[PDB]
Formats: sequence, structure tokens, C-alpha cells
Amino acid sequence: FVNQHLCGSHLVEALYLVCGERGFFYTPKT
Amino acid sequence: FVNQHLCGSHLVEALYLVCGERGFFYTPKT
Amino acid sequence: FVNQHLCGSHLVEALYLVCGERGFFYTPKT
Amino acid sequence: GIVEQCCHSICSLYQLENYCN
Amino acid sequence: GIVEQCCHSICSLYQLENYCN
Amino acid sequence: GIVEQCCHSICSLYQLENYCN
Ligand SMILES: [Cl-]
Ligand SMILES: [Zn+2]
Repeated sequence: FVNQHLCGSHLVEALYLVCGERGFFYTPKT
Repeated sequence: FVNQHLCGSHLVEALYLVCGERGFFYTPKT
Repeated sequence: FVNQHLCGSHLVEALYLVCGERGFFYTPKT
Repeated sequence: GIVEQCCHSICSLYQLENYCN
Repeated sequence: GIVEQCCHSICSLYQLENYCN
Repeated sequence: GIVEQCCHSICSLYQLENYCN
């Protein structure tokens, strides 16, 4: 897997790909 | 809506989403 | 064509578009 | 232009709508 | 949050999976 | 490689075509 800083919409797509059918949660605020 | 610096293809997608059926114009030169 | 620094997934999409049916090769290591 | 207003600086949704047809 | 771990710093695939449902 | 030529520096369309099959 890529070894880069993943930000914004790029981080979201990475999650989309990685999580598959499980889906995911994106919470930048926390 | 996101509160970030939107550049390049990211700014274009933002417009695509925001403008809907109205379409838009992208003119970086002006 | 755009006159910008193309990096990461943006460089890949640029190649996808430019190369058409020929396809391409992305090798950042070399 | 949109670049100076939304990329060099930040635009609100309403600001972005100024570039819709 | 995911931003500090994966954007400000770099995440491994396993690190990214911590944010899957 | 394509990264040094097109990301670290800027490539023309013809430069990018050097990486097509
Ligand atoms: Cl970017
Ligand atoms: Zn980007």
C-alpha cells in the first residue's frame, strides 16, 4: 500500500477502497 | 460545507457538485 | 494542456486521459 | 477569478455559487 | 482522529483500517 | 522516472506521452 500523507478527499477515497463493504467513518473534528 | 482551500481539479469538482444542473464556468485566467 | 505540477493520483489520471486505449505504466521507483 | 478567491483564499458555498451559470 | 494520524503523519494500511465500521 | 519529470518538475503533453504503452 502507498506510503504517503493522505489528506482531504484523497484520505476519504483511501478509506472507501480499504474498508470495502464495511463502510467507514470520517471524523476530522473528533 | 467544507472550509478549505480548493484548488485545481478539486475546485472543479466542488463547482460541479455545487452548481448542479446549472453547470458552471471555470476561468483561471480571467 | 494544463501547465502544472502533476503528482500522485492526479498524475495517474493525467496519464489515463492522455494515453487512451494504449494504456500506460506508472513507475515512481525506477 | 475563482482561483484567487477559492484556492489562494477560502470560499464559502455562496462564494462558490458566483461561478455557476 | 484520522486526520492527525493519516494526513499530518503517515498511516499504514492497518492504521487506516481502524476507521472502518 | 515520471515523478521527477512531471511532479517535481512540469511536463508537457508530449513529455507525459513518453509513459504511454
Ligand atoms: Cl492535492
Ligand atoms: Zn489532490
